Amino acid sequence: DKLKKVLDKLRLKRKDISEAAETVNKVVERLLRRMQKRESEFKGVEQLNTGSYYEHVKISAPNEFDVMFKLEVPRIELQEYYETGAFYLVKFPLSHFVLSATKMLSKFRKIIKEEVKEIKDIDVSVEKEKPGSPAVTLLIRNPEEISVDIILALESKGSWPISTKEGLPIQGWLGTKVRTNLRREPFYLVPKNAKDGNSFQGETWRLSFSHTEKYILNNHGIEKTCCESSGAKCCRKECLKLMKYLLEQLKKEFQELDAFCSYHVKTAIFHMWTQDPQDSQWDPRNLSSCFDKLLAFFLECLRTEKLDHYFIPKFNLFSQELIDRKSKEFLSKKIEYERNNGFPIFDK
Amino acid sequence: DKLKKVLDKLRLKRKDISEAAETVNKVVERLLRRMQKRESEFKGVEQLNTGSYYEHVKISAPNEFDVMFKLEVPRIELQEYYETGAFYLVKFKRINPLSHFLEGEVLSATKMLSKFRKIIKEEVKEIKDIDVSVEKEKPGSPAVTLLIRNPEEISVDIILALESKGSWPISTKEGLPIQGWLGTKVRTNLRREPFYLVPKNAKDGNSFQGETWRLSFSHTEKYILNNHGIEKTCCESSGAKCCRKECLKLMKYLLEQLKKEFQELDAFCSYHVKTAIFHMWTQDPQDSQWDPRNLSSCFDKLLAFFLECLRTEKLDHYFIPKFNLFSQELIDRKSKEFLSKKIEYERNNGFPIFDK
DNA sequence: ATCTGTACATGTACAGAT
DNA sequence: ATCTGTACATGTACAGAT
DNA sequence: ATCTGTACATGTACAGAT
DNA sequence: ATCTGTACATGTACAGAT
Ligand SMILES: Nc1ncnc2c1ncn2[C@H]1C[C@H](O)[C@@H](COP(=O)(O)OP(=O)(O)OP(=O)(O)O)O1
Ligand SMILES: Nc1ncnc2c1ncn2[C@H]1C[C@H](O)[C@@H](COP(=O)(O)OP(=O)(O)OP(=O)(O)O)O1
Ligand SMILES: [Mg+2]
Ligand SMILES: [Mg+2]
Ligand SMILES: [Zn+2]
Ligand SMILES: [Zn+2]
Repeated sequence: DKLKKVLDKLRLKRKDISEAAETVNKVVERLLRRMQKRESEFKGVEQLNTGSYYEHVKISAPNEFDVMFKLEVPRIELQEYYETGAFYLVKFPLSHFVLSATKMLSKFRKIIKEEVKEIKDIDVSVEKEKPGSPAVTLLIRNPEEISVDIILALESKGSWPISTKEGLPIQGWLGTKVRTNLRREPFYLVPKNAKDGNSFQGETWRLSFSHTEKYILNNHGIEKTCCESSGAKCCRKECLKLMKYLLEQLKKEFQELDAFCSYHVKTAIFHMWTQDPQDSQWDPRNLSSCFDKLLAFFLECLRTEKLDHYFIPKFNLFSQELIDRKSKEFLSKKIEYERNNGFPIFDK
Repeated sequence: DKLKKVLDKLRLKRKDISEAAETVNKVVERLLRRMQKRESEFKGVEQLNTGSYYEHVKISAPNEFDVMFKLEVPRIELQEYYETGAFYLVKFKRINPLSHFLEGEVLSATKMLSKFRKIIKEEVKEIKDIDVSVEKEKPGSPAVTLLIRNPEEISVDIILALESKGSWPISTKEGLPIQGWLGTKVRTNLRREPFYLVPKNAKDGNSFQGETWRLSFSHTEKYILNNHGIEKTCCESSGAKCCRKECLKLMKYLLEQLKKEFQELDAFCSYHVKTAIFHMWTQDPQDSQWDPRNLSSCFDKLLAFFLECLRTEKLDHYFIPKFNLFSQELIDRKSKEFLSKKIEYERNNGFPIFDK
């Protein structure tokens, strides 16, 4: 009854979805046109929508949209940066860019920013660039505030990089056929736009599997009929929404939680879904246990400082390198706290 | 245990699989290549392997292969033949290498199949590598059948097909009722795939005899047989084994053995058993109603279901609901009651026909 | 010199074999 | 329980053509 | 090569029935 | 309270035409 009532609150309204979509769609379609019918280095860029709005796990409002502009590049040689798993250098139109991530992002951003100056019917500007974000972010204003991330991506049609050989461990959940077919899809690369000063900073790209993640979110049962009109509904997505909301609310309240992001929750629940594959373990009537064993799984990840990338097993999103220890026990007490008092933060 | 051992007899041997595939593939590759040559009307034809050997339900010996030579035919218009659901006239809206088979707008099936057949015959003459002849044409069959004598005997049905990429013909709207078993996304995807038309090729002196085509969904049946569980891991190396294909194999064998002894059964064919089990799989969607430890019971309910279809004279095509393969129009009641008796007799007496 | 239908190259599920 | 031939889907190369 | 048209998935919203 | 059935809305895949 409690968690159900929070999910009613988190539910997007049909009207809000329509108003945001037609304005987001107007901007994106025009932006896509410039990079094409104009003689840019990005002629051939194709649009692939990603993230929580398109996975139907957006909460609260339709105010954040993520779009990948992906560009096929033939026979690129990858070269893994210092064994990290997820970061690579790229080698062999694009001549003006070893292919520089920053050099290519800047021209892309230049093109976007120019075309936004020519938009006269929508209140839209280009947010100032952020370190560590490969996106060019639009800030739109219907009366309400909407944010669009335009992510630049390379598309390689080759065998996936060796670092993912043990990745995507869906074999007992979605199976070997699904896994083999998914690994036949392209894979993508996006700028590592960190501004730390470390060595190969400006030429490093990151592996992206947002297209695989979207398929999983929408094909998430061991039974083919899970959540379909002739199957049984499960509560896998509601748990992800609840865990996203609890992290959102904690991040509003505490600046110490700044190094956490919803992707950490997304990754943790891919692992849960793999360890509890049966749809009956995500039955709607057990929403509380499910949310709770998700909380405990997430605290075990904090306590051991271990949360491996679902596709890149050796890449630990929870290493000392990315999140100082103390940041983690801060989140652990805060989370054990909400847990052991019936989630007060959910009433605000 | 009794049925486990039948399956052991029925299992194909890798050695045989090997010697038979090496030959069969040689011939088919050579026939396909000749269809791309010169000013061939069939240039562009593409190969699709179908049937029980590629579904992995071929029993006893790998001695019968089925292959589809399908030709994409755009800008195509269908006239259902007399409300039968399965049979169609094919018309074109433009005036094409197929023109030599047109009869003002209407695409002649027997003319096309005849030209196809003459080419296979001519290319088989040039094969001096293996003992292989073209079997005398069989009425009702769209196939061109090769008999290969690699010591052992081997049949290959080369089926000629039109490939259309449009949405499926409305007589299938209510077909393929897999929503509760493989689900709606699977169904939507399957129905985006092409559909196929093969020559009906009967010689019954009925109107439009030589211009009637028949819907075929062999490619969809291939997908279903190799993706047959409600659970995605069914029969996979990290999932649980089921006995769905093992029931099919036992049913096919019972029919095969009886058909081998009793001429009364000429009207029957493995497609009848294959259809019945598609319905049984829809009736019982859960993989747990096909546990391997339940083989004798699973096989038994499939037999009961088949007897009911026989007795009530109703076995609806899985894809075309209004097309009844057990109508009086296609099989005498005496044919059906005869098979009913033999099935009931096998069932209530230890399946003595398995030991033959 | 560049283009492209044909076919080799690669990876793996399925299932027989040891 | 692992090793292994066939089938099949998709990436890529290049002799022969433009 | 680009774009429209079609089909049905995923949602939200709400009355009527359990 | 929840389940079921209809209406309403967007997202996405791809056939066919221009
Ligand atoms: N593949 C990734 N690797 C690292 N960080 C990521 C990745 N994907 C997303 N993030 C981070 C970026 C942002 O800080 C945060 C949310 O970004 P976003 O792309 O909008 O995700 P999302 O759409 O799945 O969830 P949300 O509901 O928060 O919008 O997650
Ligand atoms: N769609 C169909 N409609 C009518 N009869 C069919 C159909 N498909 C096959 N048949 C008939 C043709 C043969 O007489 C019999 C088996 O044909 P075939 O294509 O070899 O089937 P199969 O490969 O699935 O089974 P088998 O193991 O007996 O070869 O069924
Ligand atoms: Mg989002
Ligand atoms: Mg066969
Ligand atoms: Zn579900
Ligand atoms: Zn199975």
